[PDB]
Amino acid sequence: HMNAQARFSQNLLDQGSHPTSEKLLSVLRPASGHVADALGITEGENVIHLRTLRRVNGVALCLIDHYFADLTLWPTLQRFDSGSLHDFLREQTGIALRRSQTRISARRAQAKECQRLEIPNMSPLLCVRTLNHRDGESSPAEYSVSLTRADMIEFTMEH
Amino acid sequence: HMNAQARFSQNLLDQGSHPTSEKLLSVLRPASGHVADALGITEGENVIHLRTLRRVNGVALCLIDHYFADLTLWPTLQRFDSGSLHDFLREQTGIALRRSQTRISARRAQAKECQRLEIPNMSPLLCVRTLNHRDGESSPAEYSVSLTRADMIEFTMEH
Ligand SMILES: OC[C@@]1(O)OC[C@@H](O)[C@@H](O)[C@@H]1O
Repeated sequence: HMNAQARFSQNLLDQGSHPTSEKLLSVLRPASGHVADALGITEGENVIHLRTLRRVNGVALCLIDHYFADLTLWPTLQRFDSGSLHDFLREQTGIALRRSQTRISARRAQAKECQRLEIPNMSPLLCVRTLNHRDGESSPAEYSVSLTRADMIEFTMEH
Repeated sequence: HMNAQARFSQNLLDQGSHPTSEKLLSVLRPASGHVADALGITEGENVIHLRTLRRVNGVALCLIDHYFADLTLWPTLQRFDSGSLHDFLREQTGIALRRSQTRISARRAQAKECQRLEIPNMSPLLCVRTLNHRDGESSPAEYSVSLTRADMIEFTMEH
């Protein structure tokens, strides 16, 4: 057994659709070049953007930006409030998202990140970026960018 | 497809060390409390410790400490020089280690971490800690702790 070196342990596969998560924003907005590339779409074309935040005992720990290319999902995703985003989508539409690719990196918090995660400038973040496809195939339905306070959470994975 | 946030990408599920990794040390040594817990052995009993490092043009990128419980691997492991340590072990003994658990954290380098990875105080590191098993058994075979400069490497995983 490996002991935990951070206060909280989070399963990597569960982290993007956590059940204590709260929606902070749900808007239609033009796709940045980086969002457009992940989704396989055109820069500046509208995407659904939801931002969610989870706290533990008040303390913001994980902020996630979720981008979907399928605007048919808008009347559904705008009604998400709190809880597991993917569970919400699945009950509403029967669409079950599964992960295709994950990227994990660490960087110093800059700018709007410090503000939204409520942390001092340059505090380390773990950044987990995932492409999810419908239980089906290989056109990503969701690109999510999660930023977690590295001083509070360690990710775990069982194989 | 996702852009890369770092100069180099390493597969999170790749076992052992990079094909250009060099051995820094192979020794028998008493297990520390963390190492003994991971390997499910008594603190203080000997383990084989190998340390490897990947550099690019002299710049240290990825340091891994690998700790094996089976001392009978010593004739093999003391002979490792460079390359993929898991490929070397497999070529020499037939043992192909498989992962049971992974923990990923991030932290700011200090003291001996800054010395070994040749980086400034507080430089962000990704720390990846894994337990690996010979096909089947309760006893893990190997506990490894990777420390990688987060300004130079991002991890990827295909699902
Ligand atoms: O970042 C906000 C804060 O409340 O988070 C928990 C602790 O790290 C406190 O130092 C810190 O001010």
